[PDB]
Amino acid sequence: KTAVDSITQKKFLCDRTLWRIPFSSNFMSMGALTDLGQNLLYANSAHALDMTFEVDPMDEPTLLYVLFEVFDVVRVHRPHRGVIETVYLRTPFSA
Amino acid sequence: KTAVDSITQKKFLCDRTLWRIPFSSNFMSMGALTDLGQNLLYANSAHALD
Amino acid sequence: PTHDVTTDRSQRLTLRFIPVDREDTAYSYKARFTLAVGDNRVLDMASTYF
Amino acid sequence: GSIPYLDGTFYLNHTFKKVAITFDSSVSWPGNDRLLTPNEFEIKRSVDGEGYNVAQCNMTKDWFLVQMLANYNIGYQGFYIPESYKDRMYSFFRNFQPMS
Amino acid sequence: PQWSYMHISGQDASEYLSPGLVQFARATETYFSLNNKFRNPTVA
Amino acid sequence: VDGASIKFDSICLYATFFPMAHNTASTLEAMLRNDTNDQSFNDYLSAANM
Repeated sequence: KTAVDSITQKKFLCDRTLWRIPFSSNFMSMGALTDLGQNLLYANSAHALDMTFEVDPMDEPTLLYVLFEVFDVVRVHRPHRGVIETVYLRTPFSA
Repeated sequence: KTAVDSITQKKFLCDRTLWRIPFSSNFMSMGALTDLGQNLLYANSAHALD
Repeated sequence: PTHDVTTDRSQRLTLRFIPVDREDTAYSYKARFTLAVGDNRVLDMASTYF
Repeated sequence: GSIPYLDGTFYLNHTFKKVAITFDSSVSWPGNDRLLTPNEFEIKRSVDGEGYNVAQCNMTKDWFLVQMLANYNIGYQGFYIPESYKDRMYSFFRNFQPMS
Repeated sequence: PQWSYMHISGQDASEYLSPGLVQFARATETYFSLNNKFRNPTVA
Repeated sequence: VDGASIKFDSICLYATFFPMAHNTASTLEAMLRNDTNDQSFNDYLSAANM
């Protein structure tokens, strides 16, 4: 009977996971090689990308971990006895 | 800080099971009638096992 | 199956390799082995472990 | 009390050291230097033979490999936890407990 | 261009492999699995 | 700073070979030495970390 007027606070937790933003038109997973990746707009020319993040602060220095998931494929060919040679290809962001 | 020098002991437990030794050449389960069981060496003659 | 699935001759199942040279620095150390796969054998790298 | 011979509740498997098998009292099995010890199955060793222990226990590597092969055909392409539907209540890997 | 050669697109593992290898692979599937050692492109 | 320390004495490399029959193993390795049947793997995560 003597409860006081109150406000509400809402928040959520999400551990052991990464925020994912697929690079597809409808944000669906229809294959590893997404449709936008095969689009001719990005296939021919180059583009400069800048991203701005807005986060709530804390009182200690922190790091922003960003993963540009790409195709990382290695192919190993062994023609003769006791000789092994490989080729690496990571596209985009190739070394 | 005042810990004393010590030795170690290791052991293990395995309940509700039986030690299994298959009678196959590579200890694999490739069928009920194992290959060694069909071998001609044991198919013709007899052997005393201890 | 009885034939062409496994050998019947003498062949080791597991093998142990001893380092041929070991170099140690203050905060790390390097070990080298001469992994020799025998003839008429195939080694799956997933089986190996230090 | 409970009768392990009938209901299959065994609790003394951890009390074996060696098993030697031979036919005609002259030829050993499996032979062909398949195992590290070319004459007998060594279930477990003391601290002396630590060079052949595995899984942070006193159970030797070859015996562990044999048990995994006999139950789930695992070991020729690297050890890993078998599927939950393949290791039932009485399976080996379910009731294996390392302690130190 | 190089995507096919790195198996990023094009035919899957059951095609570019020699038929003898594919024939041998399926026979010994439960003995020595080799399917997990070849890529299979999944293009949307 | 808390005095924890670790020292390595010996290190060995283990590997297990499937006891496949020589004739089948010889054909398998000979057929695997073709450029068309080269093995290939890809990273599961497959990402560049900034």
